[PDB]
Amino acid sequence: AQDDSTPDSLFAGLVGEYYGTNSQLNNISDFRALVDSKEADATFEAANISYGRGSSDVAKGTHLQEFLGSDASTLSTDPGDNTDGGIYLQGYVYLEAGTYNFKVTADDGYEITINGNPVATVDNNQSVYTVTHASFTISESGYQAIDMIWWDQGGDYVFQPTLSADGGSTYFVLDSAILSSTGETPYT
Ligand SMILES: OC[C@H]1O[C@H](O)[C@H](O)[C@@H](O)[C@@H]1O
Ligand SMILES: [Ca+2]
Ligand SMILES: [Ca+2]
Ligand SMILES: [Ca+2]
Ligand SMILES: [Ca+2]
Ligand SMILES: [Ca+2]
Ligand SMILES: [Ca+2]
Ligand SMILES: [Ca+2]
Ligand SMILES: [Ca+2]
Repeated sequence: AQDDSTPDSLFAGLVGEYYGTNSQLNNISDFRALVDSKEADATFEAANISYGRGSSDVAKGTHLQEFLGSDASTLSTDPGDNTDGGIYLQGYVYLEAGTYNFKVTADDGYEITINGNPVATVDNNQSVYTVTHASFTISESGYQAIDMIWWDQGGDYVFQPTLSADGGSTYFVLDSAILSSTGETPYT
């Protein structure tokens, strides 16, 4: 819902913020502290949340643009170089009541929360790895609150958090089919 005096862009995606740093990101706490510490280095619309893979540091050169791919055209600016960096995504996802689980491929770590509760967590650095996470329930059909953080401490980078509604038999990428920046229905 609206919570201030600023109209918010309605689009079929999550609100994305990118933050870079020249300090080391070791874990979720480090990245959240970076987000806390300053304004985003860039904003974007996260409409197709399947990013990377690439090499030679996400925070260098045009690597962020390459990583974000189809979403990069919504960047507010081209950040300068940093050694480390990551993204913070927030908004809504349409889910019917039922049981779900994430399966996430990433380098480095990440955390996804739904309706305030963590549902997929890797609290450390790692080369590319895919985790099938534990199932969670959605009690009421509709737009659920969702946020994500992901970061790269350096080197390679990838982030693809897929979701299953059928007990792990099939998984889908979160994209414009079901994402909403504000919780209103997007017609874009
Ligand atoms: O230790 C974690 C690191 O392992 C390797 O260096 C990977 O290339 C790098 O992307 C990852 O961040
Ligand atoms: Ca607002
Ligand atoms: Ca901030
Ligand atoms: Ca750049
Ligand atoms: Ca891509
Ligand atoms: Ca685009
Ligand atoms: Ca680093
Ligand atoms: Ca990395
Ligand atoms: Ca399958």
